[PDB]
Amino acid sequence: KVYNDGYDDDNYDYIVKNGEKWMDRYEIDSLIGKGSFGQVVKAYDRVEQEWVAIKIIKNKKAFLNQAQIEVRLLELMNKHDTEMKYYIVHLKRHFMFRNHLCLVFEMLSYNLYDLLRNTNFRGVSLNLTRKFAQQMCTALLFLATPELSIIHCDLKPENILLCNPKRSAIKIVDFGSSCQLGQRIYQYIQSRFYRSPEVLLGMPYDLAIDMWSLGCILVEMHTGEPLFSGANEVDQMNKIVEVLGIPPAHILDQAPKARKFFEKLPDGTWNLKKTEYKPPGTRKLHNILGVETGGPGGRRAGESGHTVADYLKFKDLILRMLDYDPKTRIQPYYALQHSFFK
Ligand SMILES: O=C(NCCN1CCOCC1)Nc1cccc(-c2ccc3nc(NC(=O)C4CC4)sc3n2)c1
Repeated sequence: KVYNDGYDDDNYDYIVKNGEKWMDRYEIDSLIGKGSFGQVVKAYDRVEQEWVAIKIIKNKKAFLNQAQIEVRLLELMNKHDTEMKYYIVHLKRHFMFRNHLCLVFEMLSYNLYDLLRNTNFRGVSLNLTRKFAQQMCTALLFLATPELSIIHCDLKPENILLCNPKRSAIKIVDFGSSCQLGQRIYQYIQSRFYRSPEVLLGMPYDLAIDMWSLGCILVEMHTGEPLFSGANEVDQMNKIVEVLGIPPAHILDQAPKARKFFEKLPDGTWNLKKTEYKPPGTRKLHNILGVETGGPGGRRAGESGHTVADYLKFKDLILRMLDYDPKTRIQPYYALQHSFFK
């Protein structure tokens, strides 16, 4: 009949009313997001005199504990990044309000998916793409700090926000899927389109999965459409194979889930199972990017910084991010020294 003395709905969510003031401090403006965790509101901090994004976690033990896991990782990252130059969203405070854990973040702007929607999924320039790429690579180098060793585990355009709607600076959000490098506990991880081959194949993984995800993201930012839009894992892996070919044999011989996608022939070589798809490696990135045809769909023909030479540098960096082998896949430090950023 009544939940949390009337403050909650039947689904454990705080009922957000515009104009409330929590603790004589946070003036609640409006709802700016929601999900299974709970809600996100726009609120004015009266003490600090600034807008904030406040994440109100559901009044439910399971979501409360997952939120505290993220708080620990956010506070751990704040100790290593005062001055805030490695592009991770700043958690500035948390408190309990009417049996809800409230996490106070800095107010950011639109996410990179919204931005893509605003271009009607036709992409943004190689110049803006490069700026995002550098910041994201720098951010991955900071996660790679030995004392952190944090896998985000869910990089995608909706989890990268602009700081200011009129600047190109970005921050990474949502460390709810994130963990520190350790023994393998989880196997169904990452959002399908940005899922890495080692995770699809059921194999050991590390911080390299985030670099795979970044490769996929950057091509999407420039094209507008996801690179590998699988409706299921078998479709996902087939779309990777269209572009990058059959994975190397030394990987597939290890893979527990290889037979979900492939068949080991009597001579010990691998090919696809029948489920449609272009032959292996015949949908070349070179043509998806439009290297010699004026970029994706010809729309960058004659734009500054979209020459063939510029496109081959972008292509080369991306193919290093989409290495099937996570041991030889490009790492943050050397991605930053790639010719694409000079
Ligand atoms: O909660 C998030 N995603 C929910 C889905 N996750 C999927 C996997 O893990 C479970 C949760 N992302 C997230 C996490 C922490 C902080 C924020 C955050 C920070 C600032 C911010 N600013 C926003 N919007 C604005 O300022 C204005 C409207 C443009 S949205 C927003 N979100 C987002």
